[PDB]
Amino acid sequence: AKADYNKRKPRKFGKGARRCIRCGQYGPIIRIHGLMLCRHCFREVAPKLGFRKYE
Amino acid sequence: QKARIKLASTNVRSLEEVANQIKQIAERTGVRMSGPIPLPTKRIRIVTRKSPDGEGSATFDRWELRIHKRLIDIEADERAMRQIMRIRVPEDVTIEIELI
Amino acid sequence: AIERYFIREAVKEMLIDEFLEKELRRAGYGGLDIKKTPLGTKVIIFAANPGYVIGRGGRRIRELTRILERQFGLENPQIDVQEIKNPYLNAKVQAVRIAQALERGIHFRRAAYAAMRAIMSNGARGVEIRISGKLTGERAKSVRFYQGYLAKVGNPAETLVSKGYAQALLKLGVIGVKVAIMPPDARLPDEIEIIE
Amino acid sequence: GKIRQGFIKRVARELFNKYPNEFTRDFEHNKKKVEELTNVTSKKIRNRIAGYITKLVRMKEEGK
RNA sequence: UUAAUUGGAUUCAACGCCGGGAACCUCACCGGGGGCGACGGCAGGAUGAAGGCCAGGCUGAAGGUCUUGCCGGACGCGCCGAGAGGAGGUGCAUGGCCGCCGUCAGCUCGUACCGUGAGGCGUCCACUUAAGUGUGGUAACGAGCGAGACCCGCGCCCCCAGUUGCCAGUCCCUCCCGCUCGGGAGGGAGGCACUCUGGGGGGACUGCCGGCGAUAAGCCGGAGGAAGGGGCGGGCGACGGUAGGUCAGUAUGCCCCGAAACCCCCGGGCUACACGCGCGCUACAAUGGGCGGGACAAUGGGUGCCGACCCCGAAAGGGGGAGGUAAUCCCCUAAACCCGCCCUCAGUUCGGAUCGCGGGCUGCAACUCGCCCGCGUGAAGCUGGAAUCCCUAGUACCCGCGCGUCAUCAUCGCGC
Ligand SMILES: [Mg+2]
Ligand SMILES: [Mg+2]
Ligand SMILES: [Mg+2]
Ligand SMILES: [Mg+2]
Ligand SMILES: [Mg+2]
Ligand SMILES: [Mg+2]
Ligand SMILES: [Mg+2]
Ligand SMILES: [Mg+2]
Ligand SMILES: [Mg+2]
Ligand SMILES: [Mg+2]
Ligand SMILES: [Mg+2]
Ligand SMILES: [Mg+2]
Ligand SMILES: [Mg+2]
Ligand SMILES: [Mg+2]
Ligand SMILES: [Zn+2]
Repeated sequence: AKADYNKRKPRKFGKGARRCIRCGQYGPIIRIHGLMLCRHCFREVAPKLGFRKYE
Repeated sequence: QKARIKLASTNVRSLEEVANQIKQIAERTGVRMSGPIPLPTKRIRIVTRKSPDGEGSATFDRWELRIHKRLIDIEADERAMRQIMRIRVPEDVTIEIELI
Repeated sequence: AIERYFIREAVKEMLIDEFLEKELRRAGYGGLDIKKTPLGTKVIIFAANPGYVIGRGGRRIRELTRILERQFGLENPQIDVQEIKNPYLNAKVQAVRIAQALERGIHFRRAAYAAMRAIMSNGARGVEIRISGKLTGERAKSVRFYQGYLAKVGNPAETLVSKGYAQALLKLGVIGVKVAIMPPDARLPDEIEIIE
Repeated sequence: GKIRQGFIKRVARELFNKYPNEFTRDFEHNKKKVEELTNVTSKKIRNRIAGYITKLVRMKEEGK
């Protein structure tokens, strides 16, 4: 076929297996407790999720 | 013959309101209740670099989420069991009921 | 464990809220509320123009319900549309309105002054508006409008003041609009009264 | 430095004029009285106000 | 230097920084091979458009293409516009966010008054404060934002609560020693005393005493006290400037590429090496090295996972596998420290770089280019010029541990 020359392989580990669910970036993904967010995206949506800066 | 009730929430006031409702229900009848036991709080702490780029001094944010818990043990009585099954929690409280 | 459950719910609401905020922009979106019932999920949407949300005899409410069920994970959804409570005490709504007025073609000073006059008329202790971007030329600039009482630093500014931000896309580029409002019933720590 | 704050002074002076025969040279008595006569909700602010009122009472009793 | 060794940042305020520990991916670089044009129109097209394949060449490998002919029925990149997508240019076109000046004490307004005016005054003087923090005097009188207040944690006490946490006293059974008057250890009933967990409340105010200052604001020194003078440690950064950083996190104008600057696959590179520099780790030994034995933590984490317990192996590891969605089960019987013996000031029983041989684990793949174990090998280094950094109390030095990253890999980051 022809569309086979456009599909990516289904990776199970490595940096290529995880993307931010809000912007699609590869790299600095926060994996704690199942979050999948960049360090950039988490900073601006943290107050809505209920986190606070106590100290 | 005894039922175990677990509660959890991020808001400390709603937890106490639901627990007080249960305590009033139990007192409003003849039934023995093992008082609301406070279990250790869950803290979720996440530390992140602030700047989007890598230039400048390195500074950090420390975000925190706190989850409070309670534990109540009461003997299963049909007159009182229906009442505690009829009480409806606020949307930010989790409740689970089991038979031991 | 228990922590993983709480975090999972907060993310779904955030994703849905951002999707709707981008979607129902012309209707004056003002937040949402999600409730779970044994029969399914009740979703309340706050807006100032329910007619746009419903969309000419359905055909859009069903669209939203179906998308909410497929793209996101709500089970058995049921959407109800209501009216925003205090439109003039909501900073997000005011920011979006100012941005739309700018996109219409109105000069930014007139927009800002009209908005402040309305907000202060409807009974707020203070309001601040900041507008930044390429206003009047190709070198960018920021201007600021203010009147009333407004806290800025410390815990009371964290809990009492409402904040909102919006973008305005013009022909030359984007303009940023920021709004902060302090409600009428807010009380500061140093306001102490003698009982008679 | 231990500089007294402005609004503490203002509220304390208002209390002293309005109820002159209500406070003594005792700190505990004034603490309870201030707790009852205002809507102050912070424990620390209450202590500051009571201390200043005690000083006012001893100073006027001296006649300045 | 190279086919390429992709790019940003250069005093403080670039150089274990971009959460940058890159085998593939990441990826933007180099060699090579493939794929893609909504919507309009032109050629063409059921006398079948576009599209798909058993075998075999081409090829790194490929119905990609060719050979060989079979399958499918309606649109059409061979042509013209247009579009999708762009880690392509511009941070000197912008938004948002961040660093620094600086957690410094500043920046302003209403009315009056002074000056032709730009401006001034208030915001100045004296004393005081961490502070434009206060008290008096004043052509000023009054206000706003910042400071303080506020929010989280630690230290002392009281009430409520008793499980998955705790075990002192009392009771039953079993097993040990000096043979048991006495002293221990487990288990069961039983209790919430003590510790702990976490809701509420109390407690400290320059309140008391003596001085100085003005008799004011305050300062200095004492008692009592768990705590004494922002009680201690943190969060929160005003109006603005820096054409400071970021369009290579996302949003976005203009300019470009648009059958390649878009989308996939294979192999290389970012790991090169006469040399200059930053930050560290290991040492140069006795304030030690080795061998045997004895002690005492806290923070966190676990279902794509943590794994006790049994068996096999010299080790690294291998084969089974209880319990655990967790105050219950597991990671988890730390090191510095103490006791006994060997070595006696030496390039050594100091140091452990470099290299040979052999055995393992993760992974689709370990050569370029991973981590671990056994025997062998045994480099420089004997305390450091001119210079220069960090730190005021449970702080600095010394010692290990947890989490992030993570299939595997910690001389790093954040905490204990
Ligand atoms: Mg402050
Ligand atoms: Mg380079
Ligand atoms: Mg590596
Ligand atoms: Mg690579
Ligand atoms: Mg004049
Ligand atoms: Mg002057
Ligand atoms: Mg001030
Ligand atoms: Mg700039
Ligand atoms: Mg610049
Ligand atoms: Mg590199
Ligand atoms: Mg040795
Ligand atoms: Mg190798
Ligand atoms: Mg020597
Ligand atoms: Mg690193
Ligand atoms: Zn992101």
